Amino acid sequence: NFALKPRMRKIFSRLIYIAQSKGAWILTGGTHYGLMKYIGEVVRDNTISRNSEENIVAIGIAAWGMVSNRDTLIDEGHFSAYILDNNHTHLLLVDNGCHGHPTVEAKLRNQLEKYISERTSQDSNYGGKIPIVCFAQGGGRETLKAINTSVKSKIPCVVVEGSGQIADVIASLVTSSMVKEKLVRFLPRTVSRLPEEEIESWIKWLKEILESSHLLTVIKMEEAGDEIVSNAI
Amino acid sequence: SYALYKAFSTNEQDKDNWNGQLKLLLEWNQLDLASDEIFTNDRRWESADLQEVMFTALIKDRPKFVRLFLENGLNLQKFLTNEVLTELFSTHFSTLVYRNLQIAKNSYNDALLTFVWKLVANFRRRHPLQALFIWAILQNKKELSKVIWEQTKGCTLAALGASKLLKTLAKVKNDINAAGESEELANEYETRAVELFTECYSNDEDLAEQLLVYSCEAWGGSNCLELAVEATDQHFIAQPGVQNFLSKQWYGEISRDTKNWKIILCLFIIPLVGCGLVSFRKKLLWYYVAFFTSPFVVFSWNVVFYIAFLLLFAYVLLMDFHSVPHTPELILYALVFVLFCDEVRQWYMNGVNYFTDLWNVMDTLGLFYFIAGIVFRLHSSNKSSLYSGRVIFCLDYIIFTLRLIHIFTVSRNLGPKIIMLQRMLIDVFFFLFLFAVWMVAFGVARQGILRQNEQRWRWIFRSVIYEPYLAMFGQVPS
Amino acid sequence: VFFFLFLFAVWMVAFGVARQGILRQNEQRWRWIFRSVIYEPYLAMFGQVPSDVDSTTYDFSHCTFSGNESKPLCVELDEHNLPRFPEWITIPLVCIYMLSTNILLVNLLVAMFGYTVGIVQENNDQVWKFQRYFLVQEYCNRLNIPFPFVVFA
Amino acid sequence: ILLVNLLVAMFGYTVGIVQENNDQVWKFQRYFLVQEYCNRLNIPFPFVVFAYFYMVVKKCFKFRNEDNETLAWEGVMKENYLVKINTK
Amino acid sequence: ATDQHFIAQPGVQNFLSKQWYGEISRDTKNWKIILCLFIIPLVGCGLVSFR
Ligand SMILES: [Ca+2]
Repeated sequence: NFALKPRMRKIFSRLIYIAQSKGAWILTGGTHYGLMKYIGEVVRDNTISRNSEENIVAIGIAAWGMVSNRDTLIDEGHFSAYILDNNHTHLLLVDNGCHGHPTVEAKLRNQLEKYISERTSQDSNYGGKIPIVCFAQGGGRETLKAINTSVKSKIPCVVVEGSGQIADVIASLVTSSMVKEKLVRFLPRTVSRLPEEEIESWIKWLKEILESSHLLTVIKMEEAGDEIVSNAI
Repeated sequence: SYALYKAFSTNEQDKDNWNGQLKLLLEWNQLDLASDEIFTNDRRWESADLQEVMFTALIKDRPKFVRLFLENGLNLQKFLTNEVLTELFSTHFSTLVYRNLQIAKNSYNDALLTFVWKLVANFRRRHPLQALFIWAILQNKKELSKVIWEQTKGCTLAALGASKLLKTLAKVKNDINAAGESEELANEYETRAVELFTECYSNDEDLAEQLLVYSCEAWGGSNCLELAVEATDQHFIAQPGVQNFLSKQWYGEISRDTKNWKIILCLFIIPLVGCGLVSFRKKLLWYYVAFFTSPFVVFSWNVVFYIAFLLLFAYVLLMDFHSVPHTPELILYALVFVLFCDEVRQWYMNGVNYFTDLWNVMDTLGLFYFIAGIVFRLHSSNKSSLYSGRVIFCLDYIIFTLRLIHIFTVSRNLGPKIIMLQRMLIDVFFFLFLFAVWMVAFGVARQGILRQNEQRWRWIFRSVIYEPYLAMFGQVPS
Repeated sequence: VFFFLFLFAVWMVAFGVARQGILRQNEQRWRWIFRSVIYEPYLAMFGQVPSDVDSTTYDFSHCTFSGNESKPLCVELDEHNLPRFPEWITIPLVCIYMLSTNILLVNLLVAMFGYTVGIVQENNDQVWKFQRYFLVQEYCNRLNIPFPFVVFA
Repeated sequence: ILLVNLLVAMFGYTVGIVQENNDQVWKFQRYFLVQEYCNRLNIPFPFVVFAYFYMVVKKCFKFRNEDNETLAWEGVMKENYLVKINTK
Repeated sequence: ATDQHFIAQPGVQNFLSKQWYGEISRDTKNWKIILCLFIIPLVGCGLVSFR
């Protein structure tokens, strides 16, 4: 389930307009659910509006264990009914053993992110090096794991919002005590089921988050007009 | 509402009953509370059991609630069945709206209103959202109609059709309040269609002209460019996009950025089609045929034919009109036969509304006086018949000459003034009424004071009506 | 002015050809076609009221019976040597023409002149003092004497 | 004098009103003549009867993808215009 | 008082028009009314509404 309030709608439409104006790839989960669905919708809209001038690139990265119908060819297949999104123009699905295993895609994804972060392409104003920005707006374990795997590597350029579940607990606090009493005041309804033996590990995750706070920036609530996405990135 | 929701939330068993919470926050108008405390955490939804609360929000006029629901997901065609439409048109459709609809069908029939009368007779006993938009728009809901209109695909067609329906329902003279609000909403949707098509033209002109010509799988069985005409939405056609489309369809192959004197000069000298003076942008034999197929120059050829026809009719009628028909009378009869074939072809392609325009009426009337002139003219050796035929031809030449005013309405310079000329009939009628009153009141008094018991009817009307009529041009009755 | 002349020419031709065809029979002289079709309905704009339509005030001292001298032809006669044209078709024809040109069409030109004067007056001073530049420059471009001696200069 | 010069005044007032509606009504009437001239596939007028015989010749013998493509194009500027309404 | 703006408003005008026509509904065309005046036994036909 995913709620998409109109501020996030304006933010992500402006984001995909920026990604068309700069000629950027967007890496995403690539499923047919909620946010990835809407990103694919805006990709399809910017494709159908202009029809040319750098058709943008959206790579989805899925787990292969969640996909309902899977057809092995060498010969194109038809995909009807997790579910894959229709509008991402490239899909990469990681291989593993059995089916019911989330978070498998994150390792190859973050290793690819580090490889482009060390890949040098001279025709840019970053001194080469192909600059990379990571976003997060929602909630869950996977957002924190992705942000910390990115910030443990050098140059993640993490940008967060002040809207969401984990976006609030990252935005508001800028040791263990404040992490606890902000995490319980913004998210009780997920921590009601979770034992403290991994919440201490979450405090370790956020302790690695707040190490290099220059690599983390936030879109605030007064900063809610136009061009706020360019001003963040 | 907030007190009842705080008591309904803290029973600690019905917290899992979020449906009862949503229904409670729907019966009251708590939008922000339901948005902040039901949909925010994204822990619970199904996107399929939201249909009962959807139907309740639709029938009880909750536009912000259906907007918040569609923001989180529901497909309207999945939601709508025929039974929902029968519940909407059978129960939730008002009887005063039905009475105004039937009075409007009795007084003001039209093809779209015949279509909506047929479909309301259908659903009181394949385009779901358009019919739901129609149900929203005949009720003067004014805020749910925007919410469904933002979800439609054929948006401009829907806006123009709704504007047509509301402008036709605004002419019903009882229940003037509902007619007033339907007039307001009609102005709103014609403004909306104009302000959307100006953007659709001001980004990509070719796809805008693709938009203008599609029927959308028999929306109302018509076209987007036709719905503005049938409603007489003349502000939608006065905008430069539709005018640019019509001008580029009018010139045809010739580019608009050449001067028109070059075009008529190339019409006069036929082998000058192969020269660099006109641009055929929008081989040489194709240039020849594309010149002689354009609408501009076939009109400009037909008007030269018509002027030559008038000169031939004048020569026949004034200088060569004998007992037997000579050669130019036979050539004249052939030209009138060609005009007769063209007018009967226009009647066959047009139908019964051909008699709507008065110009087509007087064209048919002129052709009838021409054939009456022929059948009076062929009975030779009777000088009364042979003179009466020529009198009928003169009174017919008057009609065929006065057609030329309607012919030259297409010009950029004479055109708008000729169109302006028909707005003057009420001042002319007021002048003629007052002048006829003063005419009779003077003529009868002067005839009664001067003379005594005129018994001839002709010298009553020559002295009562005709001489005070001439006293308007400065005659001063002697 | 061009709109007025267009409408007045249409009404002029449509009345003149009809009156010439109803009254007379086969004029062969080109000058007395245009004196009777074009010229007399033109004079009917200044309030003349074309005379040859009344059938009581029509004398035969202004006819010719055949094109031999100056004057117009007669209206074509009866077997009783009477005029054939109906008064009930030519009197209201002259009335409708005389109304439609001498009153409606002139007083419409007055209204269009009044509206055009109403528009162009705020542009009038701008266009006049724009035209002032050209005469100032064409008079200051010359280094001459007064005009009757300019040839010497 | 009185009754004619009153007609001049009423003509002048009516010309004063209808001039801003005049161009709208004229270029609305332009559609009908363009459509009635483009409805015919004919030759020049004095030979039209022969082309009419051609139609008599006829009477002697006798869901879509780009649609949804241009509608999906239209929806983008629809959303853009909704933003342009709610922005001002 | 000659308060002619109080009578120019559509409520009093609607009242006066409904008092003027009387039994005939206002949403019929008046040529039907004068044509029914000319032909007297045409009062019994469905062309005018006596609502
Ligand atoms: Ca016609």
